[PDB]
Amino acid sequence: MWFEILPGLAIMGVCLVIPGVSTAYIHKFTNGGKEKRVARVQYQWYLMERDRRISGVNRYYVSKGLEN
Amino acid sequence: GRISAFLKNAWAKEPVLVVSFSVWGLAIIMPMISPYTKYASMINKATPYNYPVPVRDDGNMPDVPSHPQDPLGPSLDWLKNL
Amino acid sequence: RMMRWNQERRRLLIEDLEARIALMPLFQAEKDRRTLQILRENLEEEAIIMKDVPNWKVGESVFHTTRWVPPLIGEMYGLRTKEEMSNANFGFTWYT
Amino acid sequence: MNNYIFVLSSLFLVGCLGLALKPSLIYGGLGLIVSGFVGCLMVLGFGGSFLGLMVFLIYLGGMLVVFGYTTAMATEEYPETWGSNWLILGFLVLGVIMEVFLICVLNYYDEVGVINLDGLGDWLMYEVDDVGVMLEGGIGVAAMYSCATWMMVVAGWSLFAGIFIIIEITR
Amino acid sequence: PGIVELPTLEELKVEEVKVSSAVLKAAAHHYGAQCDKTNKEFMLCRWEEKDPRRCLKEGKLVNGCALNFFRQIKSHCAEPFTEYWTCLDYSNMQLFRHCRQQQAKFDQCVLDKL
Amino acid sequence: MPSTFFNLTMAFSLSLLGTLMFRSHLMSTLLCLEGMVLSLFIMTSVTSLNSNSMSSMPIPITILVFAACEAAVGLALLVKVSNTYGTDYVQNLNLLQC
Amino acid sequence: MFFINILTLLVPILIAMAFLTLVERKILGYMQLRKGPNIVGPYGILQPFADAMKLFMKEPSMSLFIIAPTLSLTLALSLWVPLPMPHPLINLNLGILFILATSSLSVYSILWSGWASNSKYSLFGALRAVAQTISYEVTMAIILLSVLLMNGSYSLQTLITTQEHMWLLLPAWPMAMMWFISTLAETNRAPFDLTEGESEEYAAGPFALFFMAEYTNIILMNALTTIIFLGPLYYINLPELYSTNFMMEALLLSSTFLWIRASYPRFRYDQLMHLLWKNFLPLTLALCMWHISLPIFTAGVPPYM
Amino acid sequence: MNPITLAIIYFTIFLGPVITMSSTNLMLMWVGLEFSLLAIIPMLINKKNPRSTEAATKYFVTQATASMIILLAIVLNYKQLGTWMFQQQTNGLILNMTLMALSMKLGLAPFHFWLPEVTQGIPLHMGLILLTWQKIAPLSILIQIYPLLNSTIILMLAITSIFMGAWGGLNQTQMRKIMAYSSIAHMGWMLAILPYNPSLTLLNLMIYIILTAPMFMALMLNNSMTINSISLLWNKTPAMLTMISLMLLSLGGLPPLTGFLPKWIIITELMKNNCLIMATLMAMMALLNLFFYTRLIYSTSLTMFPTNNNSKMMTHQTKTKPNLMFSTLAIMSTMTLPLAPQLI
Amino acid sequence: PFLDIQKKLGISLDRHFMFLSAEQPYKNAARCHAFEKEWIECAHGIGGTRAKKECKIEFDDFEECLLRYKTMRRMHDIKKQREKLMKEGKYTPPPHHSGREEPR
Amino acid sequence: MNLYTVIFINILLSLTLILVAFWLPQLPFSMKFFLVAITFLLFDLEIALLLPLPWAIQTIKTSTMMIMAFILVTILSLGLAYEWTQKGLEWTE
Repeated sequence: MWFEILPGLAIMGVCLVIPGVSTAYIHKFTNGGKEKRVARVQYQWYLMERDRRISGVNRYYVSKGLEN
Repeated sequence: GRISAFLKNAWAKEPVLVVSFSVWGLAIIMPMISPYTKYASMINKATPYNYPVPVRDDGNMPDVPSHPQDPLGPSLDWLKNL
Repeated sequence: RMMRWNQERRRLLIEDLEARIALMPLFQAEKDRRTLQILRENLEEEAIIMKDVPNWKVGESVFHTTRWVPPLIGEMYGLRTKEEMSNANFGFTWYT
Repeated sequence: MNNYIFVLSSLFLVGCLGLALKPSLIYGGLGLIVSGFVGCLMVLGFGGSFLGLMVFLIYLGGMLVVFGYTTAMATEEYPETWGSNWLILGFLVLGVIMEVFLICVLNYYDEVGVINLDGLGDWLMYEVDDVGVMLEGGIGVAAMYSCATWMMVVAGWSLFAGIFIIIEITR
Repeated sequence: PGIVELPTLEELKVEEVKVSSAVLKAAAHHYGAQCDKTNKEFMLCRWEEKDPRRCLKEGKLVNGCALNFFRQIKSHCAEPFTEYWTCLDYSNMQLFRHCRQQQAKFDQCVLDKL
Repeated sequence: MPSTFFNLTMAFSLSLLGTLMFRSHLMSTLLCLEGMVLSLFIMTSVTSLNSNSMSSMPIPITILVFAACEAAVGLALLVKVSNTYGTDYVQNLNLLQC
Repeated sequence: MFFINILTLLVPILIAMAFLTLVERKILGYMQLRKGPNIVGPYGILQPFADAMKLFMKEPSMSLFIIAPTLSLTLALSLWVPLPMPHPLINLNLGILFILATSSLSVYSILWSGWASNSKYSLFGALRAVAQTISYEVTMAIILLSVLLMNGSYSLQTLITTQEHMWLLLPAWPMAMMWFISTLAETNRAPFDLTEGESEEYAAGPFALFFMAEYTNIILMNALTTIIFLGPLYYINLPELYSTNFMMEALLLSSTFLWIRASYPRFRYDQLMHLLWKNFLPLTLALCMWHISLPIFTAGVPPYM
Repeated sequence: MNPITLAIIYFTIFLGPVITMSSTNLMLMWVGLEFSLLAIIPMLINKKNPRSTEAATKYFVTQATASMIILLAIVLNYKQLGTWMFQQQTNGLILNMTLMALSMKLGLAPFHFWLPEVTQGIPLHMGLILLTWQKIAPLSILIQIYPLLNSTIILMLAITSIFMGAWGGLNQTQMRKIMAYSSIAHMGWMLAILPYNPSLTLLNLMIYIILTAPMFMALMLNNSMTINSISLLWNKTPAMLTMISLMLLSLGGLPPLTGFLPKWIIITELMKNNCLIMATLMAMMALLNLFFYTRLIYSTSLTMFPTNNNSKMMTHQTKTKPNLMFSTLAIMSTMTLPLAPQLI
Repeated sequence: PFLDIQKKLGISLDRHFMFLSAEQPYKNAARCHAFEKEWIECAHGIGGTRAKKECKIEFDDFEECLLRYKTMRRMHDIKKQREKLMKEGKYTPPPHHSGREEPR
Repeated sequence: MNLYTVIFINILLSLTLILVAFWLPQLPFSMKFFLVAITFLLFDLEIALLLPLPWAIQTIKTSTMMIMAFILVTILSLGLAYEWTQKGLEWTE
């Protein structure tokens, strides 16, 4: 009966769920636990290039704090 | 009577046009009615997409404040009280 | 509900822009000092680079103004590497 | 990825050249689509995201579509292909060689004018508001609704009249 | 035709803040009033005179004020301020919505002590 | 900028040649017109975004709309021609010389 | 990293398209009271690979012949790039306009196929389908131009923070009743699949490519609906939950398409163009004006970061 | 063409020039030009016959190239300075291109081989507009920018128009083509005087209009578009002759009429500015225009050609088309020389 | 202009952005605002031929701000000489130009 | 670089598929259509004019944007209704 379509429904479900979590976890692994910043404007890009310049490593996924 | 008959006919024959024209009328008309319209311009004037360059005090202008947190300037409290 | 939510979004936007407002001055001064150092270095190098030629000048303002002049990224990063010139030009335009 | 704009420019040049060396229309329309694509990409590299996407959405989707539509429904590529394409291809090759050598000639006389080759990457963006929101072409194109309303009303009238004109023509 | 004046690298060398954008965006509001006279005066100098090479002595004062501000915030109420920016920087656009009930705490601490 | 701009002007000139010289068709001419228009719109938007000017941006939109309508009426005329002669050739228009 | 992400974005969607062909066959069979494929493998999870091998085994202007299907498929795959799930692969302001462009383009393939095939028979249907697709893409674009005024930005992330509280269907359902239909025309699905109903030139391989892109566009338009008019739950700690609810609603829409394909007859071309030009376009314009006025006679004028 | 369409098209035609002039932006000018082009094409192609369609194709193609060229000029000026208007600091090549385009758009020579064909394919009530409400905006553009022009090529163009128009008019029988060549020549006169005093181009244009429009009314009367079809006017309606003869001699520019005054004061300006050689060429080659006006005067009035019997069945009838403004303009053309100072 | 209907009605439809330094929407000033504001003020009150010769010191600077032909050439000659030196083997670019530094 | 990578990847994948496909085995006119294409144009141009609302709305001259929008929409609808009444949407020859 109608309980024979699940072996395709669940398949499509998992294979449409994989890309989202893939992207999220991958962005997070790269940028160190925090998501990938976005720049709809020049303001955020200025912030990002500033953090890049002061990272001491030339990468922006480093937030310093008050110990600088 | 003729109008009423025509609409009693259209409301079964071709409603699409009735809905369209009613929506059109509502759109052209309500803005002149509602009280919450001007508030939009007030808001989009308040929104500071730029920097408010200040001025000097070589005169006796008492309106402008010497500090942001002071009360002598234009308020918008109605925004949060909305 | 859409209205009551859009208004709250406008309030949040005002908050963020007020933060940016309070921070603009600092950033302005940092940027100014940075570009001034940049030009000073371009000059300290230009000196030795083009001292051996005839009737050449040093920081010769191509204008007759005495007015300050927003310098071009061309001038500033014209002696640094393609890396920086492009990280400047195509930075916001190549998706972060 | 410094030669970007020069490359896109040469490709637009070549598309318009393949349209000027009138080939069979089926193999000229591809040149035109390439031309539009590359020109939009140039605009984008400069920073007119809105303009580039407007092009992709209107020029190609709106105009080239109907060009091909009308062409097919009202044209026949009669056997005028006495190796005409195979001839104009070598002719195009000769022209592109001419142009390459032409630029390699110019660069000698003109150095800081026509083209600056040693520093080509430079001199695309001159200044920019680093800390500034609201600096994208969306605002300039939205102008028409607050200031410059004449543009909008004039385009509206152009369409309002083009409808009548087309229909009164076709009959 | 005409020489241009410029300052020297060896001068205008102040010890910058070098703090991150998240922290700046978080602490801004208070720094909006605290250290406001100086910043407003500097913006006025920069808008009146288009000479950054003349509007410099009003930048070192700015940075000194900002540092003497972050210094008080380091002395008092540091951990609320650290957890705060670690909560902000998590997001992408660093919005003040996903951290509300981690904000009023820091605010009340800063108040009850300052 | 200058290099790409001179090249765009060259492309305009090439479309000019394409329109001013025929190869026994009409759609080719109209497509060369479209190429002209594209180059012009591009040069204008480039000039604007390079000067950082905004209020001058409506102009590309305006001229693009006008070129759309122009090419539309041109295609309508081409179609009337094909449907009253039998094809879209050019050598059929030997009339009016009398 | 990035290549890994592109693989995660391209391989699973092809897998899902295959198993979607399967699900179609099965549901149509179960609505026509039969089973469907249950033999080639357990409950029919190998018929798609069987079809692939068979097609690539079948024997047959090369330029058009290749560029058309390739173009269509590449567009259909690129359409996926800018989607949020919940944080996207490529955050693009103007993303939905990029979507519309890359969805409209495939008309070029449809048209080149005809202009190549000398068959008047083929140009007939080619023109018809091209015209219907064009005319429906028009409204597909205007609906967005009338809704997105709720979030003053053409982005696709802002949709989520917007729908945080409520959805986008309780309002604008006079549109969803359309955006859930034009999607049945651009896709040339039922009840507008006349382009495959009246037949009197696609070989095996290019047919496989065309069909791949067709069902990809199906999945993608359904995802666009699930994102626009059926806002999911964006609790930042649960991107998994976001993706999961998105999956669910996408499957629901993709089975609704099949309910439709089974139940209804097909539209006569003239009746169809009448439908559009005389029922949807007036309503569409008037509703766009309505949603333009709403943020003026109401404070709800949204921001632009 | 139903009334709504007719009204909208007439409105757009009356608009295009108004905007092209009242606007100080070159883009708006180009826009008005496109307006005229578009809104006019139909009025040419209404009959939908092959000749009309052909003429429409020619017209549209030429004017399209012209408009795109002017657009190129404007954009180059933008890149050069920033303003959307022409100043005194623009590389002369841009002006030369603008001038080539305006010429091709008017009918000047050697950009003129498309005007006679079109004006032969067209009826009268649209050729009239084609000659008298499309050559205005393109001339206002020049009125705005006369100082910084290239007198050399302007004069070469003008005199070339004089010669070619006259030499073609010596032959063309078709009255439409004759009128076209006359337009060419008079616009040559204008462009010749232009960069010295524009009011005189304004005057030459108004005069050419006042002489053309009534001629086209007298033609619209009978649809007689040929010499052997207009010679029968002395038997169809023997009244229009005493005015047609005058108007044609005027167009020629005979002193006691008014058509002379323009050439006269124009030569005066060119003599003040030391252009007497080209002035002499113009004055000694307007005589061929005068010739092929005299040769139609002959055919119509000074000698009576064989008529056709059914003209009796016609005369039994009546006709009340010829409105008042026809005679009004005819008179205010022929008998208004005493009021030249009040014209300047 | 030609037909001053606009000035007669005391209105404006196009002439409020005829040039560069008009009122841009969100106060974003253009590139050569100042040079334009000076060129116009010198070319006001007078007409044409006066300005085409008594405003060059204010217009050449403007055209340069707008195009920077002379700055292009300056930088070009500098880089050409530098390349020739690094070829002959006399230069040695320091770090701040050669790939790193201690930035802000 | 990212979109370049993605697009090259998609194109190369499609071409691998087609190369596999190729290796493993071893007319009068209808005025109505042109009129419809023309309607499509004259609507895409409206779309180009109309898209910028999400930024034209955040300005201060609401009394202007509201109006101009209504104007465009209503005049376009007028042209549409005229085309209808004059039978451009009937398909019967």
